[PDB]
Amino acid sequence: PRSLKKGPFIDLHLLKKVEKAVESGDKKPLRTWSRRSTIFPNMIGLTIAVHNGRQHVPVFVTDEMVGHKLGEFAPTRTYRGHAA
Amino acid sequence: ARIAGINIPDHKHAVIALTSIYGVGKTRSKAILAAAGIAEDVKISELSEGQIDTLRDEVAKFVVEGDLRREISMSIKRLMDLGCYRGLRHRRGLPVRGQRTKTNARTRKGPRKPI
Amino acid sequence: MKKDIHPKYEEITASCSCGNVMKIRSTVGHDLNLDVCSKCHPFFTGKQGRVDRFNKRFNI
Amino acid sequence: AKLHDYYKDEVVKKLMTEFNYNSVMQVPRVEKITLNMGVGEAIADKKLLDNAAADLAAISGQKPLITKARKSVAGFKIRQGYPIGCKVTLRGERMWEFFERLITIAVPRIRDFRGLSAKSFDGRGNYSMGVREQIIFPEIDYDKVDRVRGLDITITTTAKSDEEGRALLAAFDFPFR
RNA sequence: AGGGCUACACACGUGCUACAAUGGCGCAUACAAAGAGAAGCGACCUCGCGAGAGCAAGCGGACCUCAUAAAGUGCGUCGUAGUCCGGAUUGGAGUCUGCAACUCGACUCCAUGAAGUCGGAAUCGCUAGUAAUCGUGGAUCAGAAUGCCACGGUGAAUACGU
RNA sequence: GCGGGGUGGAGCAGCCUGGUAGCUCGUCGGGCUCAUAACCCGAAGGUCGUCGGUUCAAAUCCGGCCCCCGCAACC
RNA sequence: CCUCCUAAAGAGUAACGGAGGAGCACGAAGGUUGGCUAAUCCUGGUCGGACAUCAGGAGGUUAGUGCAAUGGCAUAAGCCA
Ligand SMILES: [Mg+2]
Ligand SMILES: [Mg+2]
Ligand SMILES: [Mg+2]
Ligand SMILES: [Mg+2]
Ligand SMILES: [Mg+2]
Ligand SMILES: [Mg+2]
Ligand SMILES: [Mg+2]
Ligand SMILES: [Mg+2]
Ligand SMILES: [Mg+2]
Ligand SMILES: [Mg+2]
Ligand SMILES: [Mg+2]
Ligand SMILES: [Mg+2]
Ligand SMILES: [Mg+2]
Ligand SMILES: [Mg+2]
Ligand SMILES: [Mg+2]
Ligand SMILES: [Mg+2]
Ligand SMILES: [Mg+2]
Ligand SMILES: [Zn+2]
Repeated sequence: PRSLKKGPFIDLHLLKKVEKAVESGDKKPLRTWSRRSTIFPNMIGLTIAVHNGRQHVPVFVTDEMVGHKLGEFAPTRTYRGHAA
Repeated sequence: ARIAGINIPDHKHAVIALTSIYGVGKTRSKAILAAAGIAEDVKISELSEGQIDTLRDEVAKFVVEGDLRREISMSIKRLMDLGCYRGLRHRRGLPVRGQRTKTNARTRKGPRKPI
Repeated sequence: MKKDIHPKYEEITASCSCGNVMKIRSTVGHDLNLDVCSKCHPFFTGKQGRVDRFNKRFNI
Repeated sequence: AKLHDYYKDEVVKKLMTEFNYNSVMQVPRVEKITLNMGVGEAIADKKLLDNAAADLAAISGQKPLITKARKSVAGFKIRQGYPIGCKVTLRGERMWEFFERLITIAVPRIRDFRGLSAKSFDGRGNYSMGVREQIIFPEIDYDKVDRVRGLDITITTTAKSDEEGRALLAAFDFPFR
């Protein structure tokens, strides 16, 4: 993982969008591309759309996901099992 | 003989015997026998009950078999329910740390299920 | 009770680590020594996450 | 006679004030403890029932009654008259002396004990439980554990409800969760 | 910009690690060859269990660093067990590279300890400093070797004959 | 009317005497050959035509029936 | 040869009428004395599940009877010694 000495990564556009969305309540989904953003304690309650290559996922942020990256909640590969 | 609610082999050394309280390997074994001052080479056949309960006190300073089992299952349940990539990867009984799944990855997948 | 079939039932000393020394009858024939007891157990006396560790490890 | 005198000296008085019963006769008693063992894998191993019963005597201090199949069953491959288990009925002094050890020595030695369930009163206050390993009792020589067998404990009582049975059983320090 | 070439019922080639005792683990201890380095090799010293961190010398190098060679040796134990074998997988806590380790990085520590107990049909390589085994370095390259390329140490077996 | 048999994809042993499913060819996986066939090594596939009854238990026994069938039908 | 129906409330009563069984078993499965009471489900229970054994409730013969059916059977003729 990212070494602690640097602090948790976050993308500027993501952070400023959640910021001015924080101060304005739970508005529309904040369609994001930065699947590499780490989740922050203030996003609890946010619904943010994340990219899987072609789509955006309606991912409601809970307390329990804090600390992890955003991209772990939008599967990029679609596999419904072999020989279906 | 009875350490952390379980039994340890009476015919083995101390280092080796303590490798059976699920949650302590060799390093923690040397650490117990340092914090308690028993030579690593002695077989617990040759202890006294007081040495044995001192062994119990020094192991009591960690998360062990019941603690470790259920706390681990709690972490994997957090993963299960998070729906994160590790969530899907444990729901799937697939590998979870990005190893190749075109080839063997069999420790997870088990034996072969030919088509 | 019938004779000739039941085990030998007599009283030995179940010694615990805590200083809990109780007399029971038992089919062991020899003394007991215990690691846990009704008054030295974790449960019998009361010995029995992401924002938190975040703030513990990540300062902004 | 330890926990029996504990009943006659503390528990009758506690439950005479909890429920304010008319007389002592209305206070629940612990009337028998039944220890059973299903040894159904003894279809081809008759030595198995007569070894797993050799442990129930050591646990109980008392020779058990080999129990037989009531009916024919092609499901689990048995026949009426085939003995597929063993039980002991404990009463009086030896019941109390078994019960006290069950409290003080036996349940402490269970792998990952988290508190006995309170969901095992059958509507009339009687408590059964499982013991998934015969080495929580020390009378077994752990060096001659020739198999890992369990047993059901059943504790019957004059308690009339689940509530009264969990109460009577709670003036006796049963570790409910 | 993100995602994919890193998927996954399966089948195949190519190698690695083992299944142990001619070996594993603790201790000390010996003899290489070759080769790289300036947006670099980076010692001493201090700090962290460790990967590494800090500050800070030398070197465009038969001078400085890379960089303690492992096998081996001796001492102790293990005493044939799914084991003081095996190290997959998995959880937690980590370091570092680069904007950036979710998909999808490389190493650390702790915990876990899976198959595996010498491999069906078949099939490959080698006639000597060879196979076999044991470590070393280089190119690529911010990081990312069980591959390739290159280097030594030990060191065999057997060849009637066609 | 009397009397048969039905069992993995195909063809048949297993039944009489209730337990303890087989052979041969086929299918799939891998070998061998330049490739195919032959040849070699593994493996998977039937709880027995529907079903009632009796039973400890049914492919086996009985029968309502179902398919395929054979001998009888005369003065 | 046995049981039931036809068979018309005593007995008996036919048809190539409607339905089933027997050609045994048991030295205990006979005698006697003492004792005992089923099916089924429900709740709780280590394994263990629709279904094993344990414990308790509901239920009251829906069980059981060495083998058909009918009549009987608790004072049991059923179950154990
Ligand atoms: Mg990878
Ligand atoms: Mg590719
Ligand atoms: Mg050079
Ligand atoms: Mg390099
Ligand atoms: Mg190992
Ligand atoms: Mg480790
Ligand atoms: Mg194995
Ligand atoms: Mg072995
Ligand atoms: Mg090498
Ligand atoms: Mg690199
Ligand atoms: Mg004519
Ligand atoms: Mg008449
Ligand atoms: Mg008349
Ligand atoms: Mg007449
Ligand atoms: Mg007839
Ligand atoms: Mg009588
Ligand atoms: Mg009689
Ligand atoms: Zn105690």
